[PDB]
Amino acid sequence: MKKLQIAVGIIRNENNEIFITRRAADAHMANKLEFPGGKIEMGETPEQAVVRELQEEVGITPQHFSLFEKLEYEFPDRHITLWFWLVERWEGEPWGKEGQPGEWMSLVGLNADDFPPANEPVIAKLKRL
Ligand SMILES: Nc1nc2c([nH]c(=O)n2[C@H]2C[C@H](O)[C@@H](COP(=O)(O)O)O2)c(=O)[nH]1
Ligand SMILES: [Mg+2]
Repeated sequence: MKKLQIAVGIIRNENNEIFITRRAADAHMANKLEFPGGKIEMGETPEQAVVRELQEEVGITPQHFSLFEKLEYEFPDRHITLWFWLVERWEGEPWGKEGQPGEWMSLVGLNADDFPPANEPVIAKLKRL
């Protein structure tokens, strides 16, 4: 009964663009362009898990809050929970502790190709805008 939760939040920049983590630099599998919000599982709740890890995945002080969407699926003998949170602003630069340097990119034109294909069902909704 192995289960693991993950909570993410696309940080909204000052130009209707959101900063995401593009596999940091490379480390193989560059098509895993993901966003901050990893490790909320630990022992928190869908509410404090992200809110708490947010500081750890943002570090800065951004007007960030609200959930855009949430995906709950369990792999063949695995339980992976992924919550997509919505962000409206962020002061300075996002650091927290995601571990994958990113840049301010327009979310309105996010690509399911650069990001992980295993998380398309979620993007399939926003991707179509
Ligand atoms: N957004 C997103 N999260 C994912 C994908 N695949 C995947 O294992 N995760 C999550 C679930 C796990 O709890 C966790 C494993 O790596 P971390 O320890 O770096 O968070 O990340 C994915 O394709 N998209
Ligand atoms: Mg974390």
